[PDB]
Amino acid sequence: CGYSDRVAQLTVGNSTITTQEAANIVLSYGEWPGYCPSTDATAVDKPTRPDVSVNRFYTLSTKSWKTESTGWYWKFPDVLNDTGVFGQNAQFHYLYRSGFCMHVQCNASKFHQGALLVVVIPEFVVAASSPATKPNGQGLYPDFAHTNPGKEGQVFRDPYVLDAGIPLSQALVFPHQWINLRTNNCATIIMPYVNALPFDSALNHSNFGLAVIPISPLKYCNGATTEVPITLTIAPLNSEFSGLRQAIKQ
Amino acid sequence: CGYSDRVAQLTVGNSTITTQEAANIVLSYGEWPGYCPSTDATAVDKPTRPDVSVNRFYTLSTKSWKTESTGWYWKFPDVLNDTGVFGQNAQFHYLYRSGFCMHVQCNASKFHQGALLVVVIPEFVVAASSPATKPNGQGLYPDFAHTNPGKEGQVFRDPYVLDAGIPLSQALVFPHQWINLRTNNCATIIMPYVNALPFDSALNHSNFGLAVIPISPLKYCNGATTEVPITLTIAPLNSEFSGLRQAIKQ
Amino acid sequence: NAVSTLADTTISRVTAANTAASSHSLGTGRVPALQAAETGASSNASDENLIETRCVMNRNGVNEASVEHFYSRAGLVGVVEVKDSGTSQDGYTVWPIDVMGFVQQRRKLELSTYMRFDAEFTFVSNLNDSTTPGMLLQYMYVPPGAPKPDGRKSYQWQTATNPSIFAKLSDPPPQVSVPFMSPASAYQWFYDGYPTFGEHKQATNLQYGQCPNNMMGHFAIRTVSESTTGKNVHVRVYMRIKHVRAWVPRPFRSQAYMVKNYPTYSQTISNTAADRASITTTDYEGGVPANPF
Amino acid sequence: NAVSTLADTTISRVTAANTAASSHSLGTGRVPALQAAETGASSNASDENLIETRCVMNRNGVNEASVEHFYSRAGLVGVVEVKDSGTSQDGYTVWPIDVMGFVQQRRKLELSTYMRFDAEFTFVSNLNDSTTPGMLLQYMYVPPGAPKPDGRKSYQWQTATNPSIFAKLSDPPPQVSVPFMSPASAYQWFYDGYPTFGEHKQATNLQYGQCPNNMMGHFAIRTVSESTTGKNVHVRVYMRIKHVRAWVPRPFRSQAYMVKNYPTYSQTISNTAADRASITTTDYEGGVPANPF
Amino acid sequence: GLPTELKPGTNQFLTTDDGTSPPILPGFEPTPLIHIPGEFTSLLDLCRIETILEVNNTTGTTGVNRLLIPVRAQNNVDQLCASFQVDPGRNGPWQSTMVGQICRYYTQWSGSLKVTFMFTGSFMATGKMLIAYTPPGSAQPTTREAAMLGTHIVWDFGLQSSVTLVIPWISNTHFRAVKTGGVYDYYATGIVTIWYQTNFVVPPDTPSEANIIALGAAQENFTLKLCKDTDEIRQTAEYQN
Amino acid sequence: GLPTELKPGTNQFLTTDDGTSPPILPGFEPTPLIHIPGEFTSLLDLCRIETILEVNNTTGTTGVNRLLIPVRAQNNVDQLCASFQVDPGRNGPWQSTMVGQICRYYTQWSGSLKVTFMFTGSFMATGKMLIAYTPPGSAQPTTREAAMLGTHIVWDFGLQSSVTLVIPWISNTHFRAVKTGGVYDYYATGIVTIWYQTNFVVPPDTPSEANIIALGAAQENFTLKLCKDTDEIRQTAEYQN
Amino acid sequence: GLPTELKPGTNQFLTTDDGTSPPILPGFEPTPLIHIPGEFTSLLDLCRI
Amino acid sequence: AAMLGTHIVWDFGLQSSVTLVIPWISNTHFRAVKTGGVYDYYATGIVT
Amino acid sequence: TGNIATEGSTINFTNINYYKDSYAASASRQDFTQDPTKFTSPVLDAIKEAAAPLQ
Amino acid sequence: TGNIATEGSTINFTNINYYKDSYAASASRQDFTQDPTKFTSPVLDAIKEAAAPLQ
Ligand SMILES: CCCCCCCCCCCCCCCCCC(=O)O
Ligand SMILES: CCCCCCCCCCCCCCCCCC(=O)O
Ligand SMILES: CCCCCCCCCCCCCC(=O)O
Ligand SMILES: CCCCCCCCCCCCCC(=O)O
Repeated sequence: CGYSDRVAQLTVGNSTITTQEAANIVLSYGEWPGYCPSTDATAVDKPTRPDVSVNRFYTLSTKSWKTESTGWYWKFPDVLNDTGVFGQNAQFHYLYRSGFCMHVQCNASKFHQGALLVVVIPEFVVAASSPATKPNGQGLYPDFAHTNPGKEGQVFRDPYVLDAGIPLSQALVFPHQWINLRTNNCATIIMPYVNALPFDSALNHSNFGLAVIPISPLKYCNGATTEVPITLTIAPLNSEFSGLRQAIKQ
Repeated sequence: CGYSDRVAQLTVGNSTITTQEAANIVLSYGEWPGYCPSTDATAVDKPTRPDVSVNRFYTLSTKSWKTESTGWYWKFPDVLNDTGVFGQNAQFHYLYRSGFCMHVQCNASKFHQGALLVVVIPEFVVAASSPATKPNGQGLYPDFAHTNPGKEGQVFRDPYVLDAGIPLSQALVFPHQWINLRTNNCATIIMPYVNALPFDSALNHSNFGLAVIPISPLKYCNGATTEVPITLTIAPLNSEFSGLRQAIKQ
Repeated sequence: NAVSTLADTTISRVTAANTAASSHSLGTGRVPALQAAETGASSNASDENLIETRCVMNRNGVNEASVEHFYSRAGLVGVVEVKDSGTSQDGYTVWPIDVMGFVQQRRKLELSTYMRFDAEFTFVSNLNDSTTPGMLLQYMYVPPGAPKPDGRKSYQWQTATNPSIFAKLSDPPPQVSVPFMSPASAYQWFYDGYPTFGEHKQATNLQYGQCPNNMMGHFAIRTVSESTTGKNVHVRVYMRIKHVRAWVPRPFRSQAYMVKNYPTYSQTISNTAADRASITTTDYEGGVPANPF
Repeated sequence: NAVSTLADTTISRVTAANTAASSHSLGTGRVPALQAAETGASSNASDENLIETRCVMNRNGVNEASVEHFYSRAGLVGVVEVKDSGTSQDGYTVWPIDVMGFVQQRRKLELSTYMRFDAEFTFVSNLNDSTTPGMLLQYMYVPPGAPKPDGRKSYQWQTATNPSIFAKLSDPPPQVSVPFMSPASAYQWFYDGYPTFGEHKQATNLQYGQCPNNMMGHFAIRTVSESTTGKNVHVRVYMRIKHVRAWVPRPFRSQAYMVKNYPTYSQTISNTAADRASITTTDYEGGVPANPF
Repeated sequence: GLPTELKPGTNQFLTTDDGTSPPILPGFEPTPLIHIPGEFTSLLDLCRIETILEVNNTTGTTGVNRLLIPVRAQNNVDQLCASFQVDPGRNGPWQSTMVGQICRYYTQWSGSLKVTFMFTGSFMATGKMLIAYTPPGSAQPTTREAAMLGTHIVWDFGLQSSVTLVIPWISNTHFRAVKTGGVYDYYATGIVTIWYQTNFVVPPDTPSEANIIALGAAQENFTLKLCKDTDEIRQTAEYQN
Repeated sequence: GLPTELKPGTNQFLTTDDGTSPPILPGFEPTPLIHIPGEFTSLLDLCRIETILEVNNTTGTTGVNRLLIPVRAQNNVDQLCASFQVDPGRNGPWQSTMVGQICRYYTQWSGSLKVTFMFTGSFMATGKMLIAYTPPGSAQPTTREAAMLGTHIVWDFGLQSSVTLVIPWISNTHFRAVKTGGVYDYYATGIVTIWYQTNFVVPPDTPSEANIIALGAAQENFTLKLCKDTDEIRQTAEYQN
Repeated sequence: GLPTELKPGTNQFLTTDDGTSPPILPGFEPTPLIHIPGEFTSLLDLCRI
Repeated sequence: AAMLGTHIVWDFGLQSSVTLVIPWISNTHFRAVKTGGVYDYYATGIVT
Repeated sequence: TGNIATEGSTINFTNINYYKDSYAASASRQDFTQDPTKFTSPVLDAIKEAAAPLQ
Repeated sequence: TGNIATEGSTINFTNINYYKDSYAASASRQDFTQDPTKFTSPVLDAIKEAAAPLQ
């Protein structure tokens, strides 16, 4: 063809996401999610692959976008670590690995405007800003709420530095996609398992951060619908759990 | 077959040991005792091989196992250096070499319990424990009775450190076998000649220490036979003596 | 043979992409300029399609923008002070091996998330007056869980197994090759998680972000002496990464760092770009326009 | 030729044993789990038979758990003090060559009963203030029965046949290769017997356990001077075993050593394992159980 | 072989010397390397990523607002919308781009740069913008008629929200120095000004002010030279965290 | 050849440098090597030997008693018989094993471990024991129902007095650090608990209390890395015997 | 190879010594050489003017 | 709660329609048309 | 074809490892790789230059 | 197949003896041997894994 079709259908497990304004799908680092090969595998326990049970689209969080909204982030797999069969497999097992299919849905009329950058940041170490007054302010280490927001996600306090002391302008280095209410209304990022280790604990370690930041603020004329939601839908892909024991929640 | 038979018969010289609970025979370092080859031989005197006269089972020491017994050890060939034709060949000659077939016999009823570790320790240098009070206590060097117990053997004072400052737990590194009164009633260790020199003085140097240590103490209910003996039977194999002179006893 | 092998060892010149000659394109349907940043892909448009270009056979070399070349340069990673005077007469110091201590090296390495490299460590050692007398020093690498020395003369300096380096301050700086030492398959400057299970409900969440896959033990450094020398020794440790593979590029840090092992920034946000008077103001005088058209 | 020989000199990677994929085994007759420790043999049971394993093509290297690698590391075996001040103005010392003096090296070597190795000896020499002036020193190896020097300037330092090493403290440490020197076919850290015939009825049985097959002479060390220098010199001797064969493994020593040439332990028996409150007590917090099932 | 003579450079430690050093751990085999996605081997790969230019780097503007070029319906034709110089080294809008930050690790650079402009008005908003690039000789064009004489693209807003102004490599030298200002204005690359070709037209009940997001990168012919330490980060002294 | 220049690392003495030194005795031929039984060339051979675990490493217990797990007829089902962590480095029952002592000479370890349990009750004594291994996430199971969800073996006492619990290598990393505690609890291997599957049943006139002897070793896939000096022995100072 | 002995002339700096020195910039590729008229390679060419 | 069952996210655009295929997830090969009472054994499900 | 900035090749006795461990070797900088697409064009539907990207 | 932790082999001028005595040579660590049986299974009757050891 040589052009990305506007209309697109994403079907994983017993869930289907249809979008009529898909601006193409990003495949992070041009690599598809796959099961750990024999050569990379270190751990001798046979790994359970629940397939359709865990590999399906989960619609976890919807957020209201406002003119002064600063942005939201989630941590994968932390966001899903307590939802559905995935959550149970993740609590019951030690080692964990999967890629995911992100899909951020934000529609507005042809008379609204604004741009959301949706970016997947591998190893998103949330920083804590210390007030200039004291060199070691108590808020030098971010509390558990900020590092692991869970399903509800967390509001950025300083989205300019992506709450990590790195410029948002250069965040486009990570797998990203824009939602221009002018052109599109969804952002899809397929991400393979990215980690130095072949399997990691779902609970202790977060492979990726999912950040939705409004660059161009949402603006509209009096009379349009003020409530414009942003919905995060995530589908784990090629999930593999190992090291079965007593279910542990975080 | 792929399994060790329970019932076993050991015939060396004019002596035969029959056992109906043999837990297999240990061949130390997977090497059989053999005569010194021409290449390893340093000493030009033709070596006497008395064969059946010296190579036969000698039943030297029987010990009464009690609930608080701490263990016994012997030194080979010191244990046999005064018994039978072997003893005479060992006194009359300077150089000496042979492997041996250990066989520790300990039967008890199906209503007694306990475990003896029987282990052959090459170069078993008996230590002397010095009391904390004085740094150089007179008992810093073990007297001749402890280093060379002879036929009667010597009681361990600290079997936990095998009276040598090395943990008994790791003694299983040496050729060993257990006597579980549950399973078996004999322990056989065939040991080849292990020394840096091809021939050594039987009297001055002890190639191996024979240690029987009760790990699990002997326990039984009122009414069972309290007297449970442990008998050491040793058969030198491929004995070779050289350098004939006046008989010297130790 | 292996002779032909030595001949082809000089770094060869890889050139940059050439430009092809292009003419005008007055047609509908073909629109190289129009892109869609929303898709997440960078513009695919070339110079030849936007303007009329000439043929340029570009001979500029690209061999130096490599992760090998970028990082294969020794930088200061630690300053160990072996105090042996005044209140501090220990005459030994145990320095935790970390490369996140100094901005210039930290910021370079944090371009990547994961890196697998061998390093070369050089010890430039001297006194307060920059003098290097005939003074013997022991540099002992103490891997994680090896006992750390508690005194100038302790048993830990026997080094039956710990690798140590004896050198005089007088000698040229000691240097050694160190392998890729890490349980994980690569190092990891950013670890988004906790090393232990728990609920992490501490008024000070220190444990967050600290992967021991990176912590590679200590270097213990002493003056091999019997008593206080009454002289402090500065040991500048220089690390030159080599055999370098890097994964997942990240934004270069903008904010000034505050602590060693934690990305943390002052609540005063320094802008990435130095500001100017107005959005239509440029600092360039240029020349005198011929028709003021 | 000998070129191909140099190509294959880099230590090659030997991998560890791979795991094969396994499924469930619901049959009688086949019992991999059941063993008999009484036989004296270690369990033959593999992971694949006890649990369902996946295929793992293990690429972990085993080349470093070798008796070559374990022991080919220089460790402190002696400290010779060449006293030339105060009461001790000899300006020479004769040090009996023994490697059983310092725990870290002793304990490693006593893993074996017999060992045959060449060694490399390094002499790190310096003053009390860790300073290395231009001070000339003579290290003379005195084989067993060679006359030992009785004075700073005696005839024994002519070294017509004794190997000696002249070096300044100023120079990098002297090093030499030493062969396997022993009447016996291997060295022997444990000798269970007496070196002489007799009845051994002494209130102090010193002779027990002392094989002269190990005693390899002395090193005599002097400052090549005419008179008292008024300075003491410390000579740390470092031995790196090489070309190493070892026989009959032994338990690693648990108890602290007391004297040099005799296994002897305090009547206070330090337990091999650090004790804990109860047999059902483990020090691990773990995480918050999801169903407290 | 045995007769040797030491030349100058002995006992020195050049930090950028590529040499061998004795290994500290005989027979050490490192952890097996597993496959990790997103390996990069070159920093010119990193330069060809579009990242946001901080064109609104003004006294007042703060945070994410600095990344937006404001646009609106004009009462007067041919007013200047924004303007920025296109030398990555220079303190200015290029500092916020990965290309601008990698350039400051090198002394000299060459090849075409690439600015992508994404418009983020409502679907109903239409307009045309003349994005002109002026080669080094001239000042920032005072009128649109001055600018149109340089390399320019007229950009029409429609379904495709983005356009790309390739800044061609027009240099006397094969490589420009990253350092600029003073005698180093010899390597000034030029200015890029955005003019209104027509007005920003909206229907009733539509916002009449929107934003353009500029994304800077480098083309395939882009090259760097002479690795040097960056200006962009500072700790207090040699002894700090 | 003759023109040389000395690089950093000259005049240094790295203890673990594998080099040549001049020989002190020209033409010396060592004693001929005779054949000695029990040559070992690898320390992984030494790790695959079963040696006794000091599971009863408690305040009170002394000497050989520390090597015995006591068992007895229980009035109550599903009580915890014993429990130990399975990381060889950790101060605890593994210190008494050859594998545990060789691990402390290395920084990192990998591969399956192996615990063999030999029962030493009377022939007439019968019983079943659930020996469960819990992977790193969880605490020591408080009930048998918690433990059964991990890798376990039910062991029946009979003519074969021993059983083997292979502890499978379930690690995120290819190698665990031997050092544990603090942030190094990241490499915690897990806990092994022994529960009564049924009771320890004896007839009249038989002892109702016996012992289990645990023997720890390593499997064929076991590997070590990064030789370091051990913690396990200490003299007072650098100048001692 | 390993056994070496330094001869006179060591640690000296002869200005007209033609030798190698370690390069300060790994992997540096200089600007391409363009054709410039009036290259001279010899000073005897300059003497014949 | 609902997202954990067979679902379709439907975006309004030029195509005004979408199709939720209700898959046949039954224990039995055939459900009875009659429902309510013990016949709630053959309840097909809810669509929200 | 080197960085000599003049005609000449000479003889190249360089990149020699003098130790049994291969990680002791000089920086491995013989090979240069430039694959930018995994970061610049990670989309599934490859877009031709000419064609308008969304249709 | 070395410990370099990246693609590369280079040239290996190592393991050279410069003295007439061969015991002057560098540590002989080219060869690795793993024969554990002489210590782990020294029994005469080899026992198969499957079979119950004593019968
Ligand atoms: C005696 C001196 C020998 C040299 C030994 C050097 C050992 C260095 C270990 C490897 C260094 C790279 C890892 C650095 C990671 C630390 C970063 C951090 O987590 O803060
Ligand atoms: C001038 C210096 C030359 C070096 C000569 C070194 C000679 C060393 C002899 C070989 C050392 C190994 C044997 C050690 C045995 C001693 C142990 C003991 O019995 O206490
Ligand atoms: C000490 C001998 C080293 C030999 C190294 C190879 C030299 C080959 C001669 C040609 C120069 C290399 C470049 C070329 O092939 O033109
Ligand atoms: C001074 C000349 C030394 C020559 C050493 C041999 C080098 C052979 C070239 C190939 C590199 C070795 C490893 C391999 O065979 O791939």
